[PDB]
Amino acid sequence: QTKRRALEKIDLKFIDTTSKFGHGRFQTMEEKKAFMGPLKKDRIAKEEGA
Amino acid sequence: SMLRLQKRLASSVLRCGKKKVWLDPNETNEIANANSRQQIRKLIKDGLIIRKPVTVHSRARCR
Amino acid sequence: IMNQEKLAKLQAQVRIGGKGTARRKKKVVHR
Amino acid sequence: NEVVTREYTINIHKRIHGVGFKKRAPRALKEIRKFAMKEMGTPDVRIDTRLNKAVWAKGIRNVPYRIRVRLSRKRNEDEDSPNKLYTLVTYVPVTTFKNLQTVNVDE
Amino acid sequence: MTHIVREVDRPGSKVNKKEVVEAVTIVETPPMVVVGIVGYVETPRGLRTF
Amino acid sequence: MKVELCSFSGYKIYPGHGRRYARTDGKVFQFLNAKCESAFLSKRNPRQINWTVLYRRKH
RNA sequence: UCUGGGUCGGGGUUUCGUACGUAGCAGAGCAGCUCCCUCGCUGCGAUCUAUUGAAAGUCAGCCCUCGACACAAGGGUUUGU
RNA sequence: AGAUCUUGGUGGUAGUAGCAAAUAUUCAAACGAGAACUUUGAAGGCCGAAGUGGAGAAGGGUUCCAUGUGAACAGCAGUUGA
Ligand SMILES: [Mg+2]
Ligand SMILES: [Mg+2]
Ligand SMILES: [Mg+2]
Ligand SMILES: [Mg+2]
Ligand SMILES: [Mg+2]
Ligand SMILES: [Mg+2]
Ligand SMILES: [Mg+2]
Ligand SMILES: [Mg+2]
Ligand SMILES: [Mg+2]
Ligand SMILES: [Mg+2]
Repeated sequence: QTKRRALEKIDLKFIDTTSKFGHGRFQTMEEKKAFMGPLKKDRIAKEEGA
Repeated sequence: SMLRLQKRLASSVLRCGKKKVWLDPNETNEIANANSRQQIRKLIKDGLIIRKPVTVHSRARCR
Repeated sequence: IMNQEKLAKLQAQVRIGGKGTARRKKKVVHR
Repeated sequence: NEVVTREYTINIHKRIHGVGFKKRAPRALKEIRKFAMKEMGTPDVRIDTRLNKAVWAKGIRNVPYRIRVRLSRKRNEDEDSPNKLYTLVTYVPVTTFKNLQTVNVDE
Repeated sequence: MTHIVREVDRPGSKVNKKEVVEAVTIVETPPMVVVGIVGYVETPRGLRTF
Repeated sequence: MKVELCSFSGYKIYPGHGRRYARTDGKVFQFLNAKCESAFLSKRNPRQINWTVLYRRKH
């Protein structure tokens, strides 16, 4: 390997982790929970379990 | 056995189509011995052969 | 006279179809 | 034991995925018949006529996604046949399919 | 597969000192376990397992 | 890690996602997907679509 | 097997876009009750609002379960320097 | 031994082409040695009154109707049948 394309240092700034099972639009579970806020499934979970 | 004759005779006696003839699925042997229109008349009165009601075509939606 | 079990088996013979089908008015055997 | 009865829910939608329109309801009854041969082991499977009405309730192509059945492994000791047990599958009407487990049912 | 974001270190290019996205393939590589050794000998008919 | 833009729906758009539309009048928009883009191009109001950020903060 | 893999269930993701029912001094208005009421009450009424980013689907070739249930050391045909 | 010979028979092709025009079947039971096809019942469909309905002319000539058989025929089967 001698071309400049070879031996060129790779410095990642960002890695995509959105859902590939469709048109995902959130990177993490926590980011999705933060943006949307509480849902019905989260309300009734603590409605019974306090 | 086969009740092709009995359904046709009951269709004529009841003055309906073969659509509307109900032969008893349980008393098949009783009906299979009915070879004449008189026996069909007796089986109709006995309740083994029944005229089914007209399929509903309501005009309530149109009204 | 009709008891609870006689009425229960009566329900089988009088229903000769699904919902919307007519009920079986009688079933009499005579010779 | 061997005369047990149990109560399952069959994901019809999963088993009829990809089937064409004029075959979804007939394939549903083949899939229910094939299901009953698995969990009960009997080659002789009888489908209750009310269960046949449930599958065809919405026509030939819009078969329901889920169906709640009841598999009963009864004795074939009424005649001479290569099978000594048959499975009679009936139809259990339910208003919901959430949190429904495969439950053993008393006779 | 996914995609990343990285700065480019390619002088003389339109994308020098710019952020680009690039498709990448993730290949899961658990450690391999060595369970044997083969020796070969060079013959006038090729390499053969010694 | 670049600039994060916002859609017809007001959702956050990450690099490598969605499209950018440059109208002749000079205004430029970006969309998360083809659902948001088609809604914009059909001139449907984002404040009348329930899953839109603009709807949820109006109501 | 330190069990196994199924079938349901659950969670995750995701698709569409806010379900039935109930409630509303919301609603173009209209028809009936006026000792009645001093501005009201009885029906019809598309639609709107809250419940409700809800409802519904989601592997069948999506991801993780270790929750439930049964089942799995079985069958048949062959093969020797 | 010939005549694209006459008549009769038989191969390869070959268990091959094919049995693909008009949406569609399913469950249970009975008869039966035997049921995808018969019959009954339940369901889902089609013709949709310019019909896949009910009756005639011409033509056919017994195909009509009962009972029975399951050889051959109905290009799969058949307990059914013109
Ligand atoms: Mg994808
Ligand atoms: Mg699930
Ligand atoms: Mg010769
Ligand atoms: Mg010669
Ligand atoms: Mg062939
Ligand atoms: Mg063919
Ligand atoms: Mg029609
Ligand atoms: Mg005619
Ligand atoms: Mg005849
Ligand atoms: Mg034939």
